[PDB]
Amino acid sequence: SLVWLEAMLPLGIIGGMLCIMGNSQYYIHKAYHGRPKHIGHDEWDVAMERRDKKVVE
Amino acid sequence: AEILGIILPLLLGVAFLVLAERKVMAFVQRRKGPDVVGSFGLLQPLADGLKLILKEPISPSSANFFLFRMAPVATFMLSLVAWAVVPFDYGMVLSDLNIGLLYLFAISSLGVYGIIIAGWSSNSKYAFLGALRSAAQMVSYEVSIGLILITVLICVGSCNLSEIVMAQKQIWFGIPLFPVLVMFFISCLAETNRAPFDLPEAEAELVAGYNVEYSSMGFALFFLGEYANMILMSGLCTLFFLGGWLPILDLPIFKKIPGSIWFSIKVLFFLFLYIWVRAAFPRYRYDQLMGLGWKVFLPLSLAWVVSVSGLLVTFQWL
Amino acid sequence: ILSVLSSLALVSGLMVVRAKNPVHSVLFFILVFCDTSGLLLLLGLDFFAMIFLVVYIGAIAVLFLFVVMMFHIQSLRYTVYAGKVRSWTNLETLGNLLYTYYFVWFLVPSLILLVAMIGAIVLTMHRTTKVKRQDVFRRNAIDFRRTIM
Amino acid sequence: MLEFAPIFIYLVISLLVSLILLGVPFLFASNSSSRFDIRFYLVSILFLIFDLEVTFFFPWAVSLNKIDLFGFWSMMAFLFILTIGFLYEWKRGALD
Amino acid sequence: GWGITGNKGRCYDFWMDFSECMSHCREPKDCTLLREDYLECLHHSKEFQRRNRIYKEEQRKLRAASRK
Amino acid sequence: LAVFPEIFIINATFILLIHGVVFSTSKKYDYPPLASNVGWLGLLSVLITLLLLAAGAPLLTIAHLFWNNLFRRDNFTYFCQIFLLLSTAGTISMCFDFFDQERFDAFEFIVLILLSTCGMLFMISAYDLIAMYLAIELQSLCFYVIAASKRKSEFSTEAGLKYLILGAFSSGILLFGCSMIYGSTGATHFDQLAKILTGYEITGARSSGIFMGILFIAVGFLFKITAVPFHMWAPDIYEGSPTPVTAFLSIAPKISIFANILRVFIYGSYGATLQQIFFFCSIASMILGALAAMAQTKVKRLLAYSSIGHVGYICIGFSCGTIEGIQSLLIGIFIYALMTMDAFAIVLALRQTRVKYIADLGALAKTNPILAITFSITMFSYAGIPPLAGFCSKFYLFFAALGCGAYFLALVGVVTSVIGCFYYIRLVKRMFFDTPRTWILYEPMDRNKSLLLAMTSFFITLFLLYPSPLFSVTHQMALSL
Amino acid sequence: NTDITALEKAQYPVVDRNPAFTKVVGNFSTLDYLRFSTITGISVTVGYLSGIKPGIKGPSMVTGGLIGLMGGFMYAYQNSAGRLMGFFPNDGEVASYQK
Amino acid sequence: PYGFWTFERHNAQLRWDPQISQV
Amino acid sequence: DLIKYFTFSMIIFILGIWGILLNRRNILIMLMSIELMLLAVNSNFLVFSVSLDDMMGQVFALLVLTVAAAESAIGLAIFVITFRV
Amino acid sequence: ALKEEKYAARRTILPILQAEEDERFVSEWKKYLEYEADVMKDVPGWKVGENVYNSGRWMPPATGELRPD
Amino acid sequence: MVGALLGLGTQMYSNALRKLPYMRHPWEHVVGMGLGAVFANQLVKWDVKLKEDLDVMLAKARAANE
Amino acid sequence: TGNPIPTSAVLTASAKHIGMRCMPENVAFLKCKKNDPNPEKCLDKGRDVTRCVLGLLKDLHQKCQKEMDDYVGCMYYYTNEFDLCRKEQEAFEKVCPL
Ligand SMILES: CCCCCCCCCCCCCCCCCC(=O)OC[C@H](COP(=O)([O-])OCC(O)COP(=O)([O-])OC[C@@H](COC(=O)CCCCCCCCCCCCCCCCC)OC(=O)CCCCCCCCCCCCCCCCC)OC(=O)CCCCCCCCCCCCCCCCC
Repeated sequence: SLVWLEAMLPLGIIGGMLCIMGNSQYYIHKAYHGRPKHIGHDEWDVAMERRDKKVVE
Repeated sequence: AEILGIILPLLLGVAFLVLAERKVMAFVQRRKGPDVVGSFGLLQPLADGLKLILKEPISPSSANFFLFRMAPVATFMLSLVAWAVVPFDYGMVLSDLNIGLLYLFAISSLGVYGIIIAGWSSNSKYAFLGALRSAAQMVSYEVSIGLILITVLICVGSCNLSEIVMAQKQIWFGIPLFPVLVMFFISCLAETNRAPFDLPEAEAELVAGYNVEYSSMGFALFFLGEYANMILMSGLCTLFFLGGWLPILDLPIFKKIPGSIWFSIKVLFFLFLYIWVRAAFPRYRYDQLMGLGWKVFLPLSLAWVVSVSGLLVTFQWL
Repeated sequence: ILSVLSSLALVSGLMVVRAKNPVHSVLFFILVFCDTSGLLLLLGLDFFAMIFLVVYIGAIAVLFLFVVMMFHIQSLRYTVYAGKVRSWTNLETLGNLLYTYYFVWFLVPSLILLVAMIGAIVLTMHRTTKVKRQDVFRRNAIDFRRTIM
Repeated sequence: MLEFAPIFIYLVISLLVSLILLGVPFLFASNSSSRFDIRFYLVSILFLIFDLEVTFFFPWAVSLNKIDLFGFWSMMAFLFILTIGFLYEWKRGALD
Repeated sequence: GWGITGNKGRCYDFWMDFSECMSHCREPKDCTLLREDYLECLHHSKEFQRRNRIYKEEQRKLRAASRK
Repeated sequence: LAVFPEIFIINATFILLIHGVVFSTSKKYDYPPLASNVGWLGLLSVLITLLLLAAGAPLLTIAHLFWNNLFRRDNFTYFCQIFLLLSTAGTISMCFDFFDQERFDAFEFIVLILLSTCGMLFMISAYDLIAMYLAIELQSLCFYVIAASKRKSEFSTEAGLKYLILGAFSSGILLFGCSMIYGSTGATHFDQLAKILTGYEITGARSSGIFMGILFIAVGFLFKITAVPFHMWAPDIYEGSPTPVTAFLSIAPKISIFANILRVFIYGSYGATLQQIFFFCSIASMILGALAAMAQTKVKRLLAYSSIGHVGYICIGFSCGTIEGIQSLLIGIFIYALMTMDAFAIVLALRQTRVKYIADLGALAKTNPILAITFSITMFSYAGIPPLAGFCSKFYLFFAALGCGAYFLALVGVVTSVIGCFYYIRLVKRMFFDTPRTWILYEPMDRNKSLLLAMTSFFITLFLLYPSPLFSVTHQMALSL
Repeated sequence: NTDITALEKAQYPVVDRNPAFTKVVGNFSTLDYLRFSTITGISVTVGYLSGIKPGIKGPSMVTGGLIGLMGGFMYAYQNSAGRLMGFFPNDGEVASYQK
Repeated sequence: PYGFWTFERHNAQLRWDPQISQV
Repeated sequence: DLIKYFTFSMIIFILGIWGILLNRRNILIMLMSIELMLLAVNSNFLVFSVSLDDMMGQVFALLVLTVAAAESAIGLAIFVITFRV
Repeated sequence: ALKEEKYAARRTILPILQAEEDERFVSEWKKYLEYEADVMKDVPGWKVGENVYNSGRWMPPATGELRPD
Repeated sequence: MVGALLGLGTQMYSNALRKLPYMRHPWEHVVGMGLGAVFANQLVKWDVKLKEDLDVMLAKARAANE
Repeated sequence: TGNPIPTSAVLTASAKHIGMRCMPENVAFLKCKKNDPNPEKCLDKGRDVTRCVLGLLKDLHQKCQKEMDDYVGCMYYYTNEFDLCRKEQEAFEKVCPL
């Protein structure tokens, strides 16, 4: 029986909202910056980003 | 900014969670839930909303507007700002804090303020003592959630939530520490009120237990807050213990493995578990409840920090 | 501009010592702690910011709010790329010390938290348990049955 | 710290969102349609103590490969003192 | 003698130099050069006073050239 | 090893705390009052420690793991710690009456005294600003608790509350001193802070951070030992709180904080620059002791001001950094502690009275005349009457002040001690030769106070006949610093 | 790191610097076993006599015995260690010269 | 009382070190 | 800039001691100022640990956190007991 | 093992980054010295140009508290 | 030694302070004080030995005449 | 990316090769720095390490220049995060330099 699907549908359109919570703030940040977000972004990476934007002149 | 892309979909998530709870908890009771308003009650949340918005106040009372007209705003802003650090997929956290977990702990410690203030501004002795009892409960199952997170933290390297969900590539912490998931769920049930643990939320004592000046906006914002706090505290039982956005890793040909879809599936499982466990179990009375957070989920949480610390120190698994 | 906004903490600290309405006192107390945590964030001490939040404005000023509500009163830098290859989060570089090298200054705050538990118990049990809920302690063989008042 | 600016603006944008959620009902719908419970101080002080001890758990949790078997035992001594305090509170009966 | 991110602190080296001196020198002076070195690391008082004198003389010259 | 005095008194406190809590909350034993049973085992956990501590005299310095990190034990810490446990032994012993007669089922007062004694054992051996502060606050927190213990009479509650305020504010001052010193030096360990503060000469060399730091540390301490310009509540603290907790926070924190001062102010920072505030504090403390003692009535508050004045008479031994001065200060702590344990043992023998002044103290020459003899002996000892021990304390202190060239300090000391001698001679006369004044009768004291009063009365009178052991002990402690 | 190097150390001839537990306790002289035995007795007695008043004679005796075991054992350990190490009289060097 | 270096030189190599772990 | 982050903490501490001196009448403000000055020395330790680049400051700041918190616990519990029933 | 791989890569590229930073900082230091000797004019100012060591050791010049945070 | 006489006094003085008469077997436990006096004199000797050691250490210190 | 500009991506991408080769220059630079941290005193060893490493890059960008371009495309896309594309890491290493 597929009767539970009617009750699954609100959980779907609440799951289709966390997918949007996750991908919106990803493809919005993937737009402002040409690259995805870096999670383990320690100070080594901010220093290398500084010197990198200073290397491309 | 892109905070809209995490608050608006979360607002829709809460609005549709009121319907998901009514509908699932109804299906449990052998009855279709909201089913006439929308095609399948899908518009029922919008109907509840647009009704609460169009309801004339009982008394205007816009004078007292700085005391308790911003306290529901505070509760809701906290329930919504604890969503920043929650990562939905690799590099989809809004702000990867290297101390993310402790920040969630602090957000809870401020939700305590939210409850206490929004209960004190209600000049009702019964309602204020109810809000104080609810705050003491939410804060007594916070030492147990604290120690449960110390367990899942010992297993992981750092508090970075993206790391805690990246530290489960080998196995979800739900499989070895299943007894802990049961304690985090039974605490997240009790930290939030929506649970077998909701005597302050006994159907009547809840409405007369948060404020005196409703105006509808207060009623909706508390319930929108409780349902976001619930989506959050279910989005934690799925980062820490279940694999945050990790598949089972069988790498199917049918499945292209989207991340946020897996995080969504798991948080749906835990939301459905919230509902199912609200339907099938009696309330705990707040006098056995507080005697379950201290005498049951604190000893069984302390033991777990010593067990998952020991078994990981002896054999160098750290 | 948020650097100099410690003036908010500065004025809110002047409020708590110059306020007769206790609700304003505790509110500006919480404000002082929030701005002090903002400061501790600007310094990069992330762990201490969250610890200020938790153990101050989720516990201590919670206590104080309780005491108000009830019991009313009436260019040229040279970044050295060594030591950045492995950035130690503040928790890791507090745990590398507090639990192994200076561990007795950590077992003594253990005793201070234990003394705080014993103190909150012996003080605010308020004769509500075995402290006096033992019994009224009235015995029969030691009574004279009021025949002679 | 660098990643704290998104939540720094999050607080303010969520303030805006909640203010709009507040003003929406206000605009529509025009003219026509116990002396003291000290156990709440005991529970509160006890949460204070246990959250202090969780604060002490956090660095020991995240740095446990560094402190090989000595930081672990020092934390277990701290935790045995926690447990003695908690057993004195359980027996005395503050958990009720 | 630790550091906020490990890595020998900033001047645990200067303190080791000032301690090895105070170890095998019989007087508090003749080991005071190292002490001033170490306090210079700590508070940067010498460096900051020199930078401020530089900027102060520059500013005085600039104001004397501007207002005259 | 090297923490076996601490490892034990921490395990023993837990064994007592669990043993006490399980029984007091027991239906089978009819919820018995576990005081005087967790006691007795309490004061034995002290004596077994005092036996664990005195025996392992070379073993206390058995590791380096503790040295440059946590705490450094040496001969000074060893001898001063054998004294704290001995002075904690007297203080628990005198309370045994206060547990049975006075209705106290609260045993954890004992386990809190034991935890405070561990905090003080870690104060004496504290050798780092962080350890000094942590142990200071452990003992101060146990004492705030056990001074706010009596919840029936509101007089003890507000006294304990102002004690908590005064102690927390004193600790805040002390901690700001620790902050300024650390922030201006980058080193908290006394072994490290010593190397920096050689040739600091604040009044000659511009160092404002370290100066304000040492000043705030000295102010916090002089708050803790309740010296004159910062006592500020100490009379009400000793008067309002119960008598045995007064006997505790009045003699043991003095010993411990004074040993801690000898550590930080004679090794961590050695200069004539800081001891000026202690010189001023000594002057005004002897002044205030003499005058306020002349002014007071309540025997508890009279002992409060007498203890403030005697703490003053101590600091003149610190007002000069010569070995003779430090040894005079140590002699002064032992003869002030044993005499204060005696005075408080006497005040505890008179449980029958309520808060009552020297007039109600009268008639003791008639009722229990041997107790009146002992009380006159103790009060004379405070005054410094030659044939007693307090005279030896004050006299060696004044001789150290003279040998240190502080002739004016010796002068103010002698005039204040002569004022005190007159006042206490007049008190003894008024108690003995006249003033019957209402004849309040007392239940007899128990053996525990009896032996402590008797042995201490013997120590005070038969001291000059053998001062070699104590003088050797204190001179060795001064050399060790 | 740690090291058992001591201040005022080796005043008597060391037998085994830094003795391992299960050896320093297997070195208990018939005096140590007589110190660990008298302390446990004086602690059981003060633990029984103390508890006759509140009716807890048995369990207070047991907890006094626990305190005595801990204390007297740590004292016997202090003695046998300062003996094995160079801190105490240490006449038990025959145990090394013979074995 | 110069009891610091005897521990510093003793444990400097393990952690809290600028450049030794690098090469 | 260290002076800006220290003298501000220094005068927060001065505010605490000032409120101590004035409010000898009201005790809840007394405890407020106690925790104030135990922050202005705590934030002081953190600032001086970032400046000196030394970790002893933060260790001591954490221990002062979990000691001033127990102090506030016992303080407020004593204050609640002081307002007897 | 992944973190050790990442740290090995970082330590391996560390000398090149540090050489680039050495060249850049020494150029900025040369220009700062040629600015000092120019703002001081060398007769009234610091009769020794750099003289920053203050003992036998070099340190990066000076800054605020924590920029990388 | 004199410790025996002192103990009988400490015990008798104790009896005089509790109001009890001067009688019992604790006057035979004052022999323990005789042991105590012998130990105290023994500790005086040991103590002056250690103090002479610390004093020759000090004489070695303090510039050693330079 | 482009000419062998020692960007962040192209450096953390070739760090395996910069480890196998140019190890003497790196260890010499590190030996200097651990000897004395003044930047001038081994400006020459800095030129030496930078010389051999720019040479190593110009080498890697000759043979397998398309492979050494997809991998740096990775390392710029995912900021120097290795696990995010092991496919490009292998294809680049397998074709020419192991
Ligand atoms: C020139 C002739 C020379 C002849 C040779 C002399 C040879 C030696 C002579 C005797 C030496 C000492 C004997 C043992 C100590 C006696 C203690 C005492 O006086 O107890 C008073 C005590 C007063 O209270 P109570 O009547 O027991 O009732 C309890 C109250 O209800 C209490 O109030 P509550 O109801 O609230 O209960 C609380 C409880 C609370 O109780 C406690 O917390 C008690 C804790 C006290 C501290 C530890 C005491 C036990 C261990 C002592 C130390 C042993 C190591 C060596 C000595 C170390 C330094 C003292 O209070 C108690 O009273 C508990 C029991 C009190 C007695 C505790 C001590 C006795 C048991 C252990 C015996 C140790 C013997 C030491 C030997 C000394 C010499 C080496 O009464 C008795 O015990 C009477 C019966 C016992 C004595 C029998 C007769 C004497 C036997 C030997 C005579 C041999 C000499 C003959 C001479 C002839 C010419 C004159």
